[PDB]
Amino acid sequence: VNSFSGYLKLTDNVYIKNADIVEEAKKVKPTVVVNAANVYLKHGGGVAGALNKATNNAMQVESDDYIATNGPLKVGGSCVLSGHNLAKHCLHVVGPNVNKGEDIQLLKSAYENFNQHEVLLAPLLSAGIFGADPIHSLRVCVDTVRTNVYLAVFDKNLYDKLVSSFL
Ligand SMILES: CC(C)(O)[C@@H]1[C@H]2CCCC[C@H]2CN1c1ncnc2[nH]ccc12
Repeated sequence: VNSFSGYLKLTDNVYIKNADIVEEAKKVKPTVVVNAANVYLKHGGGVAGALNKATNNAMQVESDDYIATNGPLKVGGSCVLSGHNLAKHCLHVVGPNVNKGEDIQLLKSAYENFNQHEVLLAPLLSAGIFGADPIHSLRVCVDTVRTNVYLAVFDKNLYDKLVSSFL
């Protein structure tokens, strides 16, 4: 039993809700919140900018030190950093950006990072400003993640389309 509330069950391990991941995180304080990051951990907009803003820029300050020490992430890769006031940990995951010419097959590699965590609150990777089809992202998520994932879909119209089209 966990404290996630109001989710629709899609599969044995995947759940979905029309909600802002930032608001879900503030309320639940999950062990892991996933950020839809880029390789530079530059949290400008979308999920990343919204999470970072909610931490009063502490996520960005921590991230800049991470990059100065370790260099950029790989597309498809991840790192675990603090969740600040929103969660115990933030798993920063980089899905491919099709606007940058990055390979969509890397979306599966990105979701594989979720399997290192028993329970996660997450957005659909590569959706929104990353330019990929959110329906496809949900399919890859369901077919790749085996741990328990709670997906927050910020756009209500998109949520309804995802549920109604889900096979
Ligand atoms: C596709 C996805 C991941 O569901 C959505 C999608 C909704 C409309 C705009 C573009 C995307 C933003 N993203 C978010 N998801 C959850 N929480 C969020 N907080 C702020 C942004 C945000």
